[PDB]
Amino acid sequence: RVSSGRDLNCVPEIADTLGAVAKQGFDFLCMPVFHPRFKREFIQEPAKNRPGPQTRSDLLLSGRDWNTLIVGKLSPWIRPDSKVEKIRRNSEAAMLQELNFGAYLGLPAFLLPLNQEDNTNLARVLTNHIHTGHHSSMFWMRVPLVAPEDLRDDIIENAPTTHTEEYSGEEKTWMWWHNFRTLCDYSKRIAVALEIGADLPSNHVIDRWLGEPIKAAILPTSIFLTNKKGFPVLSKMHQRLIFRLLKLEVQFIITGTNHHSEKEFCSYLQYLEYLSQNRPPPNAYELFAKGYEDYLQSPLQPLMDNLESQTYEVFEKDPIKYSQYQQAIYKCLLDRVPEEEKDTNVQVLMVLGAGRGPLVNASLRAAKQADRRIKLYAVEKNPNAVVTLENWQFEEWGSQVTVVSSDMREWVAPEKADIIVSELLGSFADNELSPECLDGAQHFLKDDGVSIPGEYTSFLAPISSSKLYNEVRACREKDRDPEAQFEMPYVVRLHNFHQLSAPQPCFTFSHPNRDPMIDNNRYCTLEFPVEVNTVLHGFAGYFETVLYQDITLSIRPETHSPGMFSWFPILFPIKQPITVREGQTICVRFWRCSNSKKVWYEWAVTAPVCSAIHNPTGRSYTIGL
Amino acid sequence: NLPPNAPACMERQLEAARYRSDGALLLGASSLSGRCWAGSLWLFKDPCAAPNEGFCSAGVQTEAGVADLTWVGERGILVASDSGAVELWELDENETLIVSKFCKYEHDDIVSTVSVLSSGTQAVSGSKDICIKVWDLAQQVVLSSYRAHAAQVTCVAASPHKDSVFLSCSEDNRILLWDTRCPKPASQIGCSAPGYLPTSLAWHPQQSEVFVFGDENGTVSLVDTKSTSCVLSSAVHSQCVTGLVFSPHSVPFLASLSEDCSLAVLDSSLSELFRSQAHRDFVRDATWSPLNHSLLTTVGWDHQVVHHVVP
Ligand SMILES: Cc1ncnc2c1ccn2[C@@H]1O[C@@H]2[C@@H](Oc3ccc4cc(Br)c(N)nc4c3)CC[C@]2(O)[C@H]1O
Repeated sequence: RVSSGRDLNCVPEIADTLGAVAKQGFDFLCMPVFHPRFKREFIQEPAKNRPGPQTRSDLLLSGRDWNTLIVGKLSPWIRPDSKVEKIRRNSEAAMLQELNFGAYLGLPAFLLPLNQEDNTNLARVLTNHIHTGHHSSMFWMRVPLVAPEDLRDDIIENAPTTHTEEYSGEEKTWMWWHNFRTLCDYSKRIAVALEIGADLPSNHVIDRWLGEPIKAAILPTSIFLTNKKGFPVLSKMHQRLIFRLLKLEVQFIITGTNHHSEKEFCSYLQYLEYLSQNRPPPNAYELFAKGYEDYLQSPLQPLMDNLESQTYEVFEKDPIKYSQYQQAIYKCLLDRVPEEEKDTNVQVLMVLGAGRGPLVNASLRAAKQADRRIKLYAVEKNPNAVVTLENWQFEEWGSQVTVVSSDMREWVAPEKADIIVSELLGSFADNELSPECLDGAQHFLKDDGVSIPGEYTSFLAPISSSKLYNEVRACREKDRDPEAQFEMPYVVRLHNFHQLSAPQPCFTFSHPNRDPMIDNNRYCTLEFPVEVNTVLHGFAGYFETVLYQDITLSIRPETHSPGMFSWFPILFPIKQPITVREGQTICVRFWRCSNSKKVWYEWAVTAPVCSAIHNPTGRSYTIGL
Repeated sequence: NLPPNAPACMERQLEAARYRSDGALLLGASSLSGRCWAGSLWLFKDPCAAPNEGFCSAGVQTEAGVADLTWVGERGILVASDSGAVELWELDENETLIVSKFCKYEHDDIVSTVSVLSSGTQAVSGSKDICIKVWDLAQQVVLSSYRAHAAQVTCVAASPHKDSVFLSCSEDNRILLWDTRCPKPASQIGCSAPGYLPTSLAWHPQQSEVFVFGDENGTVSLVDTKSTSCVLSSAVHSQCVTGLVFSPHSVPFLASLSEDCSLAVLDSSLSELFRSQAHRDFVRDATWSPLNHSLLTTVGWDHQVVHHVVP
């Protein structure tokens, strides 16, 4: 299922050309809206008074066709950054005319090239068009992986091609894009149409496009190799990039004439459909996460707020998570009570934050496996979840389980526990306040008692994602700090991003907390080596937890628990993007702060440059105690 | 009376005007606006009856527009098309029809410039796809393909008497001297200063190591390939120099085409002798009469075929 388009710069009859590309199987068509050679004058007479029409009529297609099948293209003679003033003034007038016409037609996308370093005036004129009205139309900046100057044949005897490695120079077209979208102030309407050449650049040059809003990939017919039967095909390296772009769900565009003339134009299409059908299928996690890609969510605050029914339902449909919890209990029971005591000793187990009872059931299953005697207390503060627990206790569990409707920090337990079990962990481990909860409860755990989980560690990693930076920027709410959306974390399935350095551990908590003076506050400095040129947009947060001994759960990509889809990564953004060069170190500082009523995080980048301290005093984000 | 196969009307945008050795005018026209964006080829054995369709010797329509044209001998017509094809059309045995010889889609974008090489067996083309292709007219194939430029190819001009030599100029600011005999065929030439983009080229018809070029600012420059640093230059036009054509004279005159809607006629020192504001739109070609050397014909986007009497 590849959505594809045909790029044409020659359309004699619009209807016949449209029907032609349709028969060939193309979903849309990129075409000129004014004749590409029809240079127009706006200042100088007599050419200014040229009789009309200036182009073909809108009546030639239905409104629907214009909205869905046509991608406009700027005329190649429009040069807003030309050194000739007369050309600069005229191209500004022509650029506006063409863009206004495409907006008049209701075109879904419109293409403009970035075929040189300086596009300041092209940016001034486009930005101006965006701020003239309020529309949904996209602008696809046609930009190549390799600039033409860097891919030209070595055939100029007195002007030869440089055979030296220029790490930064090979990434010149990315800088063209970067500068153009910076000038246009990261408009959500401006995206990349990435043109792939016959020869691929170094992987660093390709990786430089990670986290960028790529909406289209342009494949010229020329890059296609010929197979033994005469069919157009691609090199193993070109396939790698195609597969990468398929994940980003870009629209593929075929540009150029048919060079495999024995076959039809649908042969270029058939190859892409074949490549699309022959990729690894969506695995349990990738199938689950589908739809949530780069979708920002507020992290849950299950202590302050009572969770909804369908939320516990989602938590529950994660077999791996509770399989591991079962195994951690099963292991702890054998270690605590020997086979000789298998009928004398009854273990007091306390599920702290029982929800709808998945850990109460997992404890029962662990006992009917370890063949040991257990007493259960199912503590839950959410009275709505307690209704589920008490209807469970009556109809199944019986007197074996004591349902407690209380806050675990307030509860006066009749006896002590051998094991306190809980699932109070967030995507950043301690973000749902697992430390504070378990500290208020550890008074009713036996002097030799076990906590499942016994330990948890959060991890941070610097990331680049212009898509997620803009996604956050758009989270501006009235009646609050206009910059507040940057001073809060988000639970998101990070998809279009680039991990700038390996995750490093951030905050660690251990239960029981045997410390004489318990302090859950933290200050931590991380130094991240970056071996690429990039733009820092924020930090991806993850976690790892020891439930019991070797039985663990992890969302850190290097050690991610297989098939476990409960927690998505967390994101700590920064207000202003930070330029990072190859070889530099990203230094971040994170604090975990609290008072008697609330807990929060503060953060700051101190290298290569400083950021402001994010979330001072919990002004934008706090977690209620 | 309109000939058989010839279209009822001619497309407004007149692109090319080429006098044959016998005095018969060849026309190239494109439909650049309106519903259909195609082109056509015309022959006027009576040049004073053009652009009137019903008073032509031959006429045909092309699939797409006509960006450039050139006479391949006395019966052949080589066309640079928007389709990406370089087309060869041949005159009828009676010279009453214009029949398709070949239509090869080799370029990935609009073909904008064509020049047939001194022999007449080969030709060179320049496209917006940044390529330059050397063609075998007889074999109907591309012999060589050169990606020397970094932006679209604006002009390609074959040497008057060398089948290996030809000039090219692009929006990448390079003027390239080509010699297919050299292992690296192109060589970057021109004045010391980079200046403004080159738009048009014209070899000298007598001095085989001299040519002229027009820039995007209206400047016409006199260049020696040898001294490879220009001496003479005249700001002939207020806008882009579209074309440069040399008169058939032993001491040739230089016709200057422009987007400023004017025509100028210059001498050996690039001085103005004539000027015509006759056109109301862009001047797209110039062709000196073979029969009357002091007669010069121009076409424009205003659908005019003006015949100038050059003093
Ligand atoms: C002081 C106190 N006393 C008694 N109960 C308490 C408290 C503090 C919290 N709770 C209870 O703990 C339960 C918590 O269970 C879960 C279950 C699954 C999760 C999955 C993910 Br993904 C995730 N991010 N977090 C999860 C949290 C949240 C929902 C819950 O039922 C609260 O009411």
